[PDB]
Amino acid sequence: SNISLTYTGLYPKANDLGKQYIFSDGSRLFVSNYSRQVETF
Amino acid sequence: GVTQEFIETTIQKITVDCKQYVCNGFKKCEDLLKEYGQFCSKINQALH
Ligand SMILES: *[C@@H]1O[C@H](CO)[C@@H](O)[C@H](O)[C@H]1NC(C)=O
Repeated sequence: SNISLTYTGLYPKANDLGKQYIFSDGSRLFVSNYSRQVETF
Repeated sequence: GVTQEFIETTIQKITVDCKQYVCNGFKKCEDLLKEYGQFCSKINQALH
């Protein structure tokens, strides 16, 4: 508390837009290509 | 008669990159040095 420390670890890059995932609502359902898109962990 | 006298007014101002000086940019060394507290920031502040 009340102290600024330098930490090395797993953090996101500053001003990173990332990837946006949008979901909708339906009978037949509406979806994107997300299930076939394989990202790298 | 002429008396010659030297009075210094400056010294060479030195700023040290503490992280590079101590660890030479090695991640293992930086991790081991982080156990010593906030040494590099204090050194930088003192020199500044
Ligand atoms: C949807 O994702 C696939 C991979 O799963 C990609 O090949 C395809 O171009 C994408 N379609 C777009 C972005 O419209």
